[PDB]
Amino acid sequence: PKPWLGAQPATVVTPGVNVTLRCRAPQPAWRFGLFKPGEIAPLLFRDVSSELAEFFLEEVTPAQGGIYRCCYRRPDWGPGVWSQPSDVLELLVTEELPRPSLVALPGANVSLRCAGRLRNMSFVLYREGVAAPLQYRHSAQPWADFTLLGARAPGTYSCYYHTPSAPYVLSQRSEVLVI
Repeated sequence: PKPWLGAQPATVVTPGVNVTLRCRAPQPAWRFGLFKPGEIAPLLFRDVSSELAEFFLEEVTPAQGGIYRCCYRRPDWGPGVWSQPSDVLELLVTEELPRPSLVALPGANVSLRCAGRLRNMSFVLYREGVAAPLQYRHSAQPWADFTLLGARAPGTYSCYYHTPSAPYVLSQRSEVLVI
């Protein structure tokens, strides 16, 4: 039975902060291991006698990012037997979130989509010549759709997105989309 692996405070963070990775097995275990892609031995492990093991990652750098899985092990199990792995948990430690893309949608009212590669983000649309955000939208899906009404449609637009709470991790600005 696979354990579960979760991150606090978040799964996307700025370098410097502290992260706790928590692996919960569905039954009591002896050893918990955190595994990265391409390495067969666990990167880190804890011998606890619990369903739960916690790995404190201090002042994180991009070395602490990447794909994580957790596996656990009971001592009465055969040599080299671990449990099924948890679903992956990928930790993104970065000062700049990947650039989103602003594209025109099919369709009077024009529709734009600002698409990034992360879920649960806040998206902000700008029109060149205007200093304050033209529009803004929080989305669960990794995109936001903004609508432009008639004679307002023409212009040069760009968007970006950021984490929905402080401290903020900001993406770079999309390339411009001319309408």
